[PDB]
Amino acid sequence: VPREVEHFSRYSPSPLSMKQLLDFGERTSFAFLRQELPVRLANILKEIDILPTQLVNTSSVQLVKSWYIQSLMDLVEFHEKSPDDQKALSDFVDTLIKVRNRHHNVVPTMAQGIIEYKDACTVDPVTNQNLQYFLDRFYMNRISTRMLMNQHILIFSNPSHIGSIDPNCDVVAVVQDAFECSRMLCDQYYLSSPELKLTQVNGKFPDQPIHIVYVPSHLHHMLFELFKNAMRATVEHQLTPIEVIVVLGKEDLTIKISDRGGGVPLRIIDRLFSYGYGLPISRLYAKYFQGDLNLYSLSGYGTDAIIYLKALSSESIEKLPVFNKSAFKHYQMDWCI
Amino acid sequence: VPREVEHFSRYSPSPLSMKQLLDFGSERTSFAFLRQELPVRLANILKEIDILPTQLVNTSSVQLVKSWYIQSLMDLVEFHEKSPDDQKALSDFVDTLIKVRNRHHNVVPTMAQGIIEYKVTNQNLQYFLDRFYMNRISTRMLMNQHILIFSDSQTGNPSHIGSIDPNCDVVAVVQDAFECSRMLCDQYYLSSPELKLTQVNGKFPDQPIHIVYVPSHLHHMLFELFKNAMRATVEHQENQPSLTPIEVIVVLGKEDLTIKISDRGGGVPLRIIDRLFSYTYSTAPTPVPLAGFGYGLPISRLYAKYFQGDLNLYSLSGYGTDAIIYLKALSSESIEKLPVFNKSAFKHY
Ligand SMILES: Nc1ncnc2c1ncn2[C@@H]1O[C@H](COP(=O)(O)OP(=O)(O)O)[C@@H](O)[C@H]1O
Ligand SMILES: CNc1cccc2c1NC(=O)C2(C)C
Ligand SMILES: [Mg+2]
Repeated sequence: VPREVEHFSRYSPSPLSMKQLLDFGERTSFAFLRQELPVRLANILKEIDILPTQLVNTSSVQLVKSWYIQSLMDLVEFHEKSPDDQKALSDFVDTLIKVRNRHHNVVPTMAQGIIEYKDACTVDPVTNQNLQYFLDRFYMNRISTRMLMNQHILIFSNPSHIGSIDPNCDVVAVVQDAFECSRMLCDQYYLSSPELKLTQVNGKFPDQPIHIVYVPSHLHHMLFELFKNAMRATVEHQLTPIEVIVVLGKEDLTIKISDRGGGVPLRIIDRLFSYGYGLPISRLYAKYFQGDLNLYSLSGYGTDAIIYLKALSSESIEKLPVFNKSAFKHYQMDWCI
Repeated sequence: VPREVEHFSRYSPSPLSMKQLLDFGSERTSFAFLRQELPVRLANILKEIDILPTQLVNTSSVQLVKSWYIQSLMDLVEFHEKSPDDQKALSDFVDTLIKVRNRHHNVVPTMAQGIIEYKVTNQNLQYFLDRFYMNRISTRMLMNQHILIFSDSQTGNPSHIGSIDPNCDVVAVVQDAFECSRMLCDQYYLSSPELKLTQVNGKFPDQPIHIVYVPSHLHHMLFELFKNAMRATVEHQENQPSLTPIEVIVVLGKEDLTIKISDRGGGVPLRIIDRLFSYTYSTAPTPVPLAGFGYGLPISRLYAKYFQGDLNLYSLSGYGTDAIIYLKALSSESIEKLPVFNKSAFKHY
């Protein structure tokens, strides 16, 4: 329990809007990130310490802790530098690159610790819920720190993008690319893949191209995972084409992916988002900027996946976990069953 | 609270499966159960009625409902002394259930009238109304099962065991509920979307889709969802030369009977999706009725969840909406979802 971790964990993370992140396009981002990134690393670090001791003692969770601590300490060092020190700004970018490289394997490492703990230890129902609660928050936390760091790196280190954000993200283009990416893996494994039947409706601007401010990589990640499952279910169940509809409303950008891969019983639909990490992480990407990712399956026929994204950058605000009394109380935590 | 309410509220409701409710039609056994279970269920909800805000309980409407439930609780407790072999007690018990059923006939509109006086955002009121209406659904279910099996005059549908159709023709109920909504839609708009129905029997390919279910409950759910899909479709396409059909797919899987109702009625923002399932919430004004009362979605979801099913709405704002009903395909897993007044419920308030 280093002192810096305890200190910065007492701060609440500061969520940014997609709009703010566009404003990155160096002195201000530097002062903000040297404060905000330790805060977010410190908050999740403290939350790691309340996990079951046998999980925290796994080499994998110990690695994650050590990486996050080292990265926190690397960033806190810049609190002694001036935002006007142009070399400190340059060094700060190199440090974000180092931190990004150090965190490159966080997701599978953490996943390895969870699987090792679940496979080897008894997990009471409360603890199992807390693990899904923790992993949603841990992976959201990583998504957020990676977002903020890459935004600073990409801007101050694609030219048509502002950092990792596309101010006029061609949603349909991303859908088509993510489908093709999944289609390639599907052919490599199944030697055959369903085709894409894509419909687009722009309710906000009829007959006009659908564009929103969004992170295309995040959108690609969500769709890629949903397409992999739709294609794996379609081929194994059977090829019927995966039907996709992209809709832009006043407040929401909606993408619905539909297959006829036989579906799954409602009893098991929730297990899809238990930690098998692609779907839960995909949903985290959707919820990161106040979106959502829902699955509704028709057992015996097929499955619909619907992505909700905010159509306004001002409302696309980071959904960040905070290690405060409420979170700690959720861990401690009417109808007949 | 009378002593009987305090006493019987200490017991937890005993949920029954639809298979068990069918087995009642395979009399003293149902009498022995109901004379105890119905007071317990009335007593549980009577305790929660007191937790409501003073402005709502004191409404003549809620006080009436409370007075009805109390009297029905007392009517039923009168039978605790009788022997299940007393054939006259069994006959009188049927008469009492019919009296309680008739007394409770106007509970929902009375309770709704009470909410109108008290007046969507009240989380405790949503919590209570879910539990109150689920409680009523369950007590009406149990009483009607006994009445429709053992009464001399109330026989229900000859093909049902009580109110349960062991071979519920799901598609037929869909078509009937769609026509009922179409008739109402035509009255309000002089046009109605057509039905584009698809059925997939993954459990028994190409075979008719039947499950054990309460067709009246299924009809209510579909009727309410069709009323919403038709209204949204007509109004969203009112400047179009035609109406897109409402697409329905009925799927029978190993564990689930799934009904998806898809329209192109413009959808709704994700921001207000949760608000749609709130009582009274309606984009139409409150009537004195196709829409306006704001009970279609929440009550329909109660019916779906009453037997461990569910009802979800997934909307594409600017395009249309998917309403999906999940029902258990096996009667043994179709277990009552019942509220219980305990520390958890009290803490939730
Ligand atoms: N299929 C749908 N398409 C668009 N809006 C819907 C749909 N279903 C429900 N809604 C919205 O949810 C609200 C509540 O509906 P409901 O609970 O059935 O009661 P009511 O129909 O009286 O409003 C409606 O006012 C409507 O705006
Ligand atoms: C868009 N489709 C799907 C998206 C996610 C998960 C699934 C899908 N389809 C399936 O069968 C399973 C694997 C449940
Ligand atoms: Mg309605």
